Amino acid sequence: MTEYKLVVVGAGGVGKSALTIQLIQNHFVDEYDPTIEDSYRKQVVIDGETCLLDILDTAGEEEYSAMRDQYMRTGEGFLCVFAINNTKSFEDIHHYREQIKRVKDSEDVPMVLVGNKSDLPSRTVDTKQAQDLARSYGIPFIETSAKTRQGVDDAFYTLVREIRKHKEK
Ligand SMILES: Nc1nc2c(ncn2[C@@H]2O[C@H](COP(=O)(O)OP(=O)(O)CP(=O)(O)O)[C@@H](O)[C@H]2O)c(=O)[nH]1
Ligand SMILES: [Mg+2]
Repeated sequence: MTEYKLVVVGAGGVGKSALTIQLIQNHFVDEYDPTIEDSYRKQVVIDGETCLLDILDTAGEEEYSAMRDQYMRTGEGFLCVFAINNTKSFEDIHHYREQIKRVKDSEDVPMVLVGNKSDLPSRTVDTKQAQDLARSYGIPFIETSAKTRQGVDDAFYTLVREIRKHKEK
């Protein structure tokens, strides 16, 4: 009944779609399918409010288009996703944050840093590295596994709460 527009961004391969599908389907999509839907709706009660989440699951490597920016500009909050076994994707968070600041023309956009694939061994990005980056940005850091669902609902609900901290809903 209250709509929240959420946008999921991050490098190609970090699990943006798998995260969204876990929230939507309670299932782990184990293969890469480039034709998967990118626009989802999820109705859930968060702190006693009935929330209709309108989720845009973006393409990580899509190049500039006015249309791409226009779709992102509708977002009220952003999940910025890297994978904990993908150092480049972690470093690339700088690019996605700058992109969001530009598209929204704002330094205070609701945002959660998400470190996905926590089910995997020998991670290459330590939790303390991610905590430090999120601290530098003034945003929460949440670790997730789209495979097990660990942290997935936390990431989306925390983003909803970050939006409420920024604007009346
Ligand atoms: N072990 C594990 N694998 C995952 C996890 N999340 C996604 N993957 C796997 O990573 C690969 C890429 O997942 P996908 O969700 O398509 O990534 P994406 O970020 O949406 C790719 P694009 O930006 O091109 O749309 C898939 O093989 C998928 O199953 C995870 O939490 N754990
Ligand atoms: Mg995807």
